[PDB]
Amino acid sequence: ISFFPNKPMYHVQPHISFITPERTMKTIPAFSRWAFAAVAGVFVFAMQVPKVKTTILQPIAFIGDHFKDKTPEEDKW
Amino acid sequence: ACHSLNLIAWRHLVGVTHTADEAKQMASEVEYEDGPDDEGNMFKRPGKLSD
Repeated sequence: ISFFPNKPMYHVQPHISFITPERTMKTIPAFSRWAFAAVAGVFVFAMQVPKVKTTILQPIAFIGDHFKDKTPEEDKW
Repeated sequence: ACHSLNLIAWRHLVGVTHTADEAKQMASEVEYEDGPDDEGNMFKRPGKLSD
């Protein structure tokens, strides 16, 4: 009934090879941080695409001033 | 009258030495050829802002 009869405080747990639940519970913050870093990098590399500027960047206050078009009435033909 | 500058368009001047309305009005004076029409033929048209 028990893996170690002399010490019942030892239970085996479901696993595949070493993907036991405790290891994943320890791992989760690393995945969260890596995903956040990847998202930040992707956002950094696409901060000048016109669609991104006109959808996300400008509605943000304070910083929204910088990411505009300042050309007066003298503009595209 | 004698030299030619056939690499500077009218739209190259808006924002540098003229505005859009001034450039358009200045370019409307000159005349250009504008391709075939209906039964062939070669007609003339007033200038535009991309010539």
